Amino acid sequence: GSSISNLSMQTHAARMRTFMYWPSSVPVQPEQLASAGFYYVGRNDDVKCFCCDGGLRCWESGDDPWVEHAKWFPRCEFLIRMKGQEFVDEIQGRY
Ligand SMILES: CCO[C@@H]1C[C@@H]2CN(C(=O)[C@@H](NC(=O)[C@H](C)NC)C3CCC(F)(F)CC3)[C@H](C(=O)N[C@@H]3CCOc4ccccc43)CN2C1
Ligand SMILES: [Zn+2]
Repeated sequence: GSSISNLSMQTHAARMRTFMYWPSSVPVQPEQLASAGFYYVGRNDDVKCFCCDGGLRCWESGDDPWVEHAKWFPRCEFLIRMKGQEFVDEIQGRY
């Protein structure tokens, strides 16, 4: 079937609902994370992408979830369709 890792998390609205217990101390906001395909897994500040199942943690002030998505998980289909291969190639070219 579908390549999507977590079908229940395919909508922005559903991803946002997972952030009810997101610690307010974390400098990155639920809106920025959910927009970039991430949902909260309920431990610390751990998030996973609904499409590629890539996990990120230890968010710091000034982190851009889209940039982090492209840095670590460049072949994610959701990332490529939302931001484009040109964006992914640019981020990848920094490393
Ligand atoms: C073999 C290839 O490994 C790459 C490295 C990259 C780092 N990363 C991360 O999440 C990194 N986070 C960041 O870069 C954050 C978003 N900005 C500072 C790590 C930065 C150093 C640290 F010590 F703080 C720990 C977080 C992710 C990560 O550590 N994810 C963990 C491990 C796998 O399981 C989960 C599950 C949920 C959430 C996170 C993770 C994915 N990693 C792949
Ligand atoms: Zn992804």
